[PDB]
Amino acid sequence: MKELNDLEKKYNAHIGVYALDTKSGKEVKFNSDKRFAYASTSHAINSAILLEQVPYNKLNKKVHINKDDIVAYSPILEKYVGKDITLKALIEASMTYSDNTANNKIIKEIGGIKKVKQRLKELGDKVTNPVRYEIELNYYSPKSKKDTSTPAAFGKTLNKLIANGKLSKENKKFLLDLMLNNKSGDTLIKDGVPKDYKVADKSGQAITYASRNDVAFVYPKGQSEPIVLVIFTNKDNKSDKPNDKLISETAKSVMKEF
Repeated sequence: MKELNDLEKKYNAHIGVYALDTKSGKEVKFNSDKRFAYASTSHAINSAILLEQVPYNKLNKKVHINKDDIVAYSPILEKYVGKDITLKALIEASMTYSDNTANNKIIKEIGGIKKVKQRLKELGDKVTNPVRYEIELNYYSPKSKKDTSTPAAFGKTLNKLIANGKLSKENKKFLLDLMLNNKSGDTLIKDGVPKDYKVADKSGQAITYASRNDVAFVYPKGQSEPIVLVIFTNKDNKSDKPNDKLISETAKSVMKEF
């Protein structure tokens, strides 16, 4: 982890890494028990929990969207005020466009923040701590645990929900294809891993402390089992700007371990 220490020194940043090859069980950890704001990488978790309870063939069920649901940065859902949207389109908006209104509506469908924390506990995750909806969950403070998790607890939860969970084959493919085709993560994990690798990711950026994250299921050439990879990073000052090359370079070093 001498390359990771050096990357912190090089980017003047803090890095939290958890990587699990689900084939061998091999793990690479660096500051894996340190808390970081997960930001919108949480959209992946909420989407998976809902998909555990709605069969693929029923993803056509619609939900009404009204003015009260709209929150900042909802490029798709702002067009749906007073209209109905299917659960499938909500999930696509939330993952592909990081639409915040879609994610909150998904949390509501699941039953609220309370029901999400319940399911995390059932999965054995007592670390991930959702308290707020979007976009307030992005107001991160080092002195608060609100909406934070550690790279290991978040990585183990993604593994249990998606890589080795109870989702059907269709739902799992559906979610993963959204993650594979998302362009917002191109400068992140996808930029650092080799060209033979498929990267299904969900990026995130909080409002404060240059909180820049990327979680992904990486598929090396020849392996069909994904390597779960969670990279959370932040800086020491509230208004610091993040450098994505930090995550691209982190993914590259970590991949050398597999």
